[PDB]
Amino acid sequence: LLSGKLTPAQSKNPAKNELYLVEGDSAGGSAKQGRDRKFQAILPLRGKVINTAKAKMADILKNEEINTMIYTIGAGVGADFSIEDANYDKIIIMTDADTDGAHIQTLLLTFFYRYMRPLVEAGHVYIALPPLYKMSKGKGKKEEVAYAWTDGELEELRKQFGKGATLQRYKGLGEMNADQLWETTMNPETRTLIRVTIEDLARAERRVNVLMGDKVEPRRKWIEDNVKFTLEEATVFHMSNIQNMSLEDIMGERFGRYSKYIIQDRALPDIRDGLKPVQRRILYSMNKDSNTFDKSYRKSAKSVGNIMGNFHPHGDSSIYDAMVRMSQNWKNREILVEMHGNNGSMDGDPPAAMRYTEARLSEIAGYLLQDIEKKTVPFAWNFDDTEKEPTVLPAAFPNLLVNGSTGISAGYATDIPPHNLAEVIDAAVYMIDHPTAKIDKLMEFLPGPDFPTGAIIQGRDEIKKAYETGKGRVVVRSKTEIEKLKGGKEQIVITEIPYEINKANLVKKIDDVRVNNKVAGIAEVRDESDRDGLRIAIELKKDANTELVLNYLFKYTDLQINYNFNMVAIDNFTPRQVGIVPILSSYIAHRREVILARSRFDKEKAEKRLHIVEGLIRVISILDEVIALIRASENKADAKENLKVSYDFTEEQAEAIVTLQLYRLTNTDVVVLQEEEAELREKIAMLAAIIGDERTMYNLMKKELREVKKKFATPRLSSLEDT
Amino acid sequence: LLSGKLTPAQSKNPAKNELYLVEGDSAGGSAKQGRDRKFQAILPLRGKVINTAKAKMADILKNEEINTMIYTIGAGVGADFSIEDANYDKIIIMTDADTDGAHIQTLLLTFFYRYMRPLVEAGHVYIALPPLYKMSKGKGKKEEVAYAWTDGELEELRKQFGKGATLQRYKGLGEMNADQLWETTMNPETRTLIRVTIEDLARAERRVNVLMGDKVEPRRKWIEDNVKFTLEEATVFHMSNIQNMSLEDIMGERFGRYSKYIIQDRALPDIRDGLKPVQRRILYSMNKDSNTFDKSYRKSAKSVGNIMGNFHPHGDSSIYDAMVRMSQNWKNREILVEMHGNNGSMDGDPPAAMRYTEARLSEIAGYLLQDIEKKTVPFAWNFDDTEKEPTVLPAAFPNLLVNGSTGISAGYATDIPPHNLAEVIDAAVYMIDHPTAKIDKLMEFLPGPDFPTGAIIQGRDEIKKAYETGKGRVVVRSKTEIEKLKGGKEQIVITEIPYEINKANLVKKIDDVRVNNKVAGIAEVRDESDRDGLRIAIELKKDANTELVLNYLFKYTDLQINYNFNMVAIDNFTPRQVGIVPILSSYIAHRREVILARSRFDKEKAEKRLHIVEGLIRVISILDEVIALIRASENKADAKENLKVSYDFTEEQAEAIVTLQLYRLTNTDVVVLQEEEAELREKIAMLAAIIGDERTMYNLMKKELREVKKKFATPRLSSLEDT
DNA sequence: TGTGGAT
DNA sequence: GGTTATCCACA
DNA sequence: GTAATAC
DNA sequence: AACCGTATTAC
Ligand SMILES: Nc1nc(-n2cc(C(=O)O)c(=O)c3cc(F)c(N4CC(O)C4)c(Cl)c32)c(F)cc1F
Ligand SMILES: Nc1nc(-n2cc(C(=O)O)c(=O)c3cc(F)c(N4CC(O)C4)c(Cl)c32)c(F)cc1F
Ligand SMILES: [Cl-]
Ligand SMILES: [Cl-]
Ligand SMILES: [K+]
Ligand SMILES: [K+]
Ligand SMILES: [K+]
Ligand SMILES: [K+]
Ligand SMILES: [K+]
Ligand SMILES: [K+]
Ligand SMILES: [K+]
Ligand SMILES: [K+]
Ligand SMILES: [Mg+2]
Ligand SMILES: [Mg+2]
Ligand SMILES: [Mg+2]
Ligand SMILES: [Mg+2]
Repeated sequence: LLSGKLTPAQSKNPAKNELYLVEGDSAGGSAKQGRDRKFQAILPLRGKVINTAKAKMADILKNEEINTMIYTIGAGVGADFSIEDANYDKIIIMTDADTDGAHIQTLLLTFFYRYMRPLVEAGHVYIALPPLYKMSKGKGKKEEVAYAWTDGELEELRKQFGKGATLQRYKGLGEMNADQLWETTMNPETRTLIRVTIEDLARAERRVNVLMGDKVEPRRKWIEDNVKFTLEEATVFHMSNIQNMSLEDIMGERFGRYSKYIIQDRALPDIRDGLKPVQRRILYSMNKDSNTFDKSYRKSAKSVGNIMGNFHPHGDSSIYDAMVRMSQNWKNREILVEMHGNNGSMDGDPPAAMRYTEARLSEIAGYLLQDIEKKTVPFAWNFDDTEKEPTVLPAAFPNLLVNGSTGISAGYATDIPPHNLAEVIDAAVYMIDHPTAKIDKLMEFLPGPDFPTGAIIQGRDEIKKAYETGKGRVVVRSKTEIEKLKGGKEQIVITEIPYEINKANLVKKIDDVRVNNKVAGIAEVRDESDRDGLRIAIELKKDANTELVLNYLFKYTDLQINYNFNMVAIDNFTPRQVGIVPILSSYIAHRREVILARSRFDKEKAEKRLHIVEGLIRVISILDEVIALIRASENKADAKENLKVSYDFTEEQAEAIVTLQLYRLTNTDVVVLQEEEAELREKIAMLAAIIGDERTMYNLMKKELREVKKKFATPRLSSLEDT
Repeated sequence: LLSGKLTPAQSKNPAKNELYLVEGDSAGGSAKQGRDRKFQAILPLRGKVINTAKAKMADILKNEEINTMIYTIGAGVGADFSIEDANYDKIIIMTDADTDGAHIQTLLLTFFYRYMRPLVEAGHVYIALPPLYKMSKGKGKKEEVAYAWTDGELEELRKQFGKGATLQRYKGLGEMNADQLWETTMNPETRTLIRVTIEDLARAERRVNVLMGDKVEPRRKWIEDNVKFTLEEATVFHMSNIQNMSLEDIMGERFGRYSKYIIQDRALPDIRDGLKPVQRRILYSMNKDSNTFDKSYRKSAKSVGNIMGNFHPHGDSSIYDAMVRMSQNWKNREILVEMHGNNGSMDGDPPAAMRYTEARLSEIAGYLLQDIEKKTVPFAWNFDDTEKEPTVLPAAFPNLLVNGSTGISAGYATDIPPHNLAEVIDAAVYMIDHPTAKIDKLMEFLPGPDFPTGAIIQGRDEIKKAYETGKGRVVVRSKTEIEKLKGGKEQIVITEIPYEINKANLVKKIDDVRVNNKVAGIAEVRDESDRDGLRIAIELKKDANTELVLNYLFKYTDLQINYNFNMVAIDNFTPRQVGIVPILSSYIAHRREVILARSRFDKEKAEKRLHIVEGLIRVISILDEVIALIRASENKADAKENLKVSYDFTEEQAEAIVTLQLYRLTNTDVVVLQEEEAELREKIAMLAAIIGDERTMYNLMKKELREVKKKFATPRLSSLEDT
């Protein structure tokens, strides 16, 4: 039992019986509770189903998921498939109406297309369509509720019953009671299915192969040609009852949805702040709840739950793991999260679960969020429109290069290594002064990656290649040294190992060399590392060739590796392969937007204030007259009107005056107000200049970047060699 | 298979090596990272370890946990045990410094006492002792590393720089980095151990048996005699270095701590609101965050995380399960939580995890929390003194009987069944009017339990026994009926089953009767239930004695069971076996406290306001003088002083006047103020009367209880017979 | 054997 | 997301 | 055969 | 709390 368990129908009836294939055991539960057991069976699917186009045939029939699905249908597969031996008249695929749901449908259809074709062409495979929306009228036991799949139906409901009704946007099947699920999706009389058909065998074949086959480039090409990254889509105005659709159209619509989503909004970083959406949300949410470096740590489970509740509609598993990674300093050059407890190690042993650990933002993460409160960055509504979230962070340092990013999307992947903050900033500052700067010059400031794990990087020519094209291959090699021993014996001591390499497996792989005697002369392998340093010790036998051994180990173990740059990121909504120049130029452009926006915000504040202060200065000279005036008025409105009519204060000033507390009349110091007036006028001038002159703005940009480097700069860790 | 895995020391050295036995794999991780691997081994323990006194040797060595612990020490067990074959000189037990930690230590010591005695008396078992406190990582720029085990040591640390920098209270090992853990508790040079010794074999034997043996009554007696339920404790001035302690004293100190905690603060309900701490926290936290019945549902994971982060220092597993239970209407007579999604069923299939579901408080749960904002109920500080939490809820209905409670503590257990709200309130109302009311009379209003699952309760005489003494045994029997069929055949149709019985297992157990043919004449068993009703059908064969079958099924399946009342609850911090009379009288006494407290609160508001209004009325008559006065003052303080000195306003009035907005000086309408003054005086009179006359107060109490009954009353579900 | 808050 | 253990009391 | 967000 | 599967890309 690696596969979900079948809950059968009460009877045997191939004419009528239906097999529901449900996304996840939990919804499988609800389905089992909500069904009509006389003729409806339930088989839950455990997450993502094997790609039957990519994988072998051997392996496909080692997949318990598949075998229990074959068995259950009771008609074998492929070669011998007999439709008259089927146990159900209908196979209904029921997933969340979200992207990952779309992906599962895709994966299943390419199973049935490739191994149970007669079933598909006989019109016996369907997609169940859960509702997207629920409208609720009153409260308590006077609730009242209806459902809607399109935006047009939803608009029709706003009349039907409105005048204070509210709306739930379903994010999955997991938010539905079994009776809700029956009424909308499982009841023959009221459900809405789509019947999958094959209109053209040729077009369907080609369509399945391009989207699901092991060849990446056709699929990428397809994505570039079909998905509009820049735009929105509009949902299929579903027809109540059955609706036919071609396998071709389904596969295209579904895979398109999924591709786009996991490109834009999962696996690939934004070119400006170098964050994936999950990471952005972790930081924003934590920041918003004041979980910052200067304040107490806060239980990880709390942070995670708020992230999941307010921003990120996905498993806690994913969120926590991401948050953990941001805290591991052997993975990030500048950690964005501090976390008390067991957050793993280089040995790759599992971190404590969120119930154990506690966490806060690091100091430098502060700087990613700097000036977010000042309308510096575009915000969007979250999934249930309760709350706005940033689409990108201000990013007062260029985090994409500094911490890098690895990911795997559809049609694209990324591997950007980390860099030294100070070097990166030196580069950015040069580029601010020299927009057309080329790679050779930039590489005087930014010579290459700087891994948190240190070690030796070799391959100047390929570093340059990578910085030009986004791709290159470099060599990363462990830092070693020899120690003499009693007996006329040596030992090799490793003190730094290559990025992304699991220490405990490295040590094991090395000891396999000894055990199998692949190279002569290894006495014993011992991991001697501790909380104060990395130290692997390879004790050699008496007079064995130290250099023969060390060379063998570099060659045939991960004591030395190749790192491959594949620098891909999201620029204007679309994925893009990019070198240093696009990266740095995008960052600069972004900081420009931030600073301008910041300065417009701060200037409006100072303006509004100065206008008040100008009025208060006047008031003082006529204080008694103003009191008499207010006293002689009828009410708040009347008083303001008289202040305007009689002394030409503005509405804004009049409001300020009239809302002053009585005790203010004691303090009547004009010069302190005049000093404030002065400093405001100065402040507005500085800010106006920035808005009004690109050079002034860019000089500020550079000033701030240097302040950051000054504060956070650290020595390089990885040494660079040329060959 | 099932037990934690040993991470060994680099070398073999029985003279020096140490085996750390660690509470949980996660802390096992930290320990493994923090240790000095040359001589320190690590074996994690997975939660609670088998009680080697209660369970009998055989099952004890089918316990993988124990076998891998025997194996690891390498000296066999029992009478074989050879100390010179041990692999370590020291066996160090390292748990959280919390109650469940204490419990683990207990369980382990009774293993080593009973099966490895020479090891204990050779002074080779130890307890690890992690710190309770830390003087802030958020204390400027850190450089603080300051830890403390007692309150006295903590007071000594308060004389460190930053004159008011902060304190972390460690709740477990999970909040410590591996280097923190080394420095405080694993490093020979700086750790503080307790060395376990046997000072008196006889006293130790007796002490272990009473606390750990299968006999409950000696243990209860021990608890009654030793645990001070109404007191605080005080820790040992621990000695830097080793400190010796007798097995006897350790077992007593540790088990005492655990017993007390799981009696008062885990498994047993409070007699007034009928809640366990976890349940109270769920409701308080959810209410505080406005997650109420009239507002939209909110992701379960979010709720849980906030509960865990602010109030309840225990696993999410426990919290969520408790929250789920509060939503299942076949477990609670009046559900306190509404939950969208798969929250289980009577078939006992597993609920969806908190990442799937969403939830809010039910309408009636509102009434448990009613007037919490009004200082009606004692609050305590939470574990990290950031926030106060209620020790009991106001409880505007008598939830203990209405929903009941089942639990298992140490020395005590509880089983209180649910009751019909209307009946319960009728009883309470009678008792308000008739304090000395006896059971016979009360049972005219409250005749017995009312299970949410319905069915038939038999045994009036035992119900009465239970209502007098707190114990009784009743019979709960499924609701059945016969249906005639075609071939001169009958079938038994069950429509309601007994409380706490899993339907799907019942159906299975019944079908096993058929399959094994234990009794003749069963044709087929069919669960025909659906989301609209429960319906099991037992089709009988032609001429089989349907009464012989039905009787066999009542006897030998859970189609009929015995329910045992064991009504135990917490009254003045101590556990107490109680009938209806203590229960109802405690509730009434509680509502009295609430209403008095409520009325004192509301009256203080009205008082403070009336005093303000009296002052404002005066001001108007002397408005010009008051302005001149303020104008002639120096500052806010000075103005108030002059208002007091010159016009005998109070501080409270003076503050109000001086903080008025200028536009208030328009108004000279005394009438509207006078009407408010009038209403306030009236309101205070009503409230004063309640505080000042028991009768008035109790009539209110009764009024409110009737309002509640009127609103929430539901027909009885369980029918009552006498057997 | 199995209830429900705990590890 | 299911599977697998223990504690505790009481029939 | 492995990285990291997802189911 | 560990153990167990999958998708997606590029060496
Ligand atoms: N039943 C279902 N489980 C999963 N699922 C979720 C995991 C997670 O949230 O981190 C996970 O780590 C995980 C590991 C597994 F090994 C795994 N396996 C299927 C078993 O046969 C092995 C599955 Cl399935 C896993 C799912 F995403 C959806 C499910 F319905
Ligand atoms: N490794 C550890 N696990 C647990 N633990 C925790 C559970 C929970 O928080 O809900 C749980 O449901 C659970 C079930 C188990 F079956 C179980 N088993 C021990 C295995 O051999 C089977 C264990 Cl251990 C369990 C622990 F509380 C502490 C741990 F270190
Ligand atoms: Cl087609
Ligand atoms: Cl002793
Ligand atoms: K068949
Ligand atoms: K850590
Ligand atoms: K190599
Ligand atoms: K003011
Ligand atoms: K539900
Ligand atoms: K029975
Ligand atoms: K005012
Ligand atoms: K007026
Ligand atoms: Mg989903
Ligand atoms: Mg996982
Ligand atoms: Mg603990
Ligand atoms: Mg569990």
